[PDB]
Amino acid sequence: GPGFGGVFVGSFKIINYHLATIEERQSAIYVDWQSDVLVTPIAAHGRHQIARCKCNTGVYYCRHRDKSYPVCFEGPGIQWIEQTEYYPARYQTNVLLAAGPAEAGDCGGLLVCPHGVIGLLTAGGGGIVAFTDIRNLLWLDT
Ligand SMILES: [Zn+2]
Repeated sequence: GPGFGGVFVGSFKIINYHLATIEERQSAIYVDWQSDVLVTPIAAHGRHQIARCKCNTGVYYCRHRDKSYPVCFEGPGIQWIEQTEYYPARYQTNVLLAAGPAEAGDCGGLLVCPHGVIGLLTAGGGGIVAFTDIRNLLWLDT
């Protein structure tokens, strides 16, 4: 709904690795540190659907500005070394790159297209924003 609390698909929740809790991590069915993503069970009926597409455009929510921004982004791929307070200087996987506002508190924002959710806002700054492509996790739908 609001578009920042991660993706809720079926009885499962998809969120960023650095924003997840230990309890969620201890029950997680899927974990990727490189992609900065977990898929963990939750006792709820998720209303989200993962996008089974190859869209190069989408719309993502910026929390600190409270607005939806459209953007054309680069396909998934390995990304440059960048350091955060949560992670060391490392190359992330399944990264979607675009231009737009992004702040420290905006991590977890949803990028979507007409097919569903494509990724979660991973990091950004200086007018460049990155997302974790979750199109590979569509097996969750079942
Ligand atoms: Zn699409």
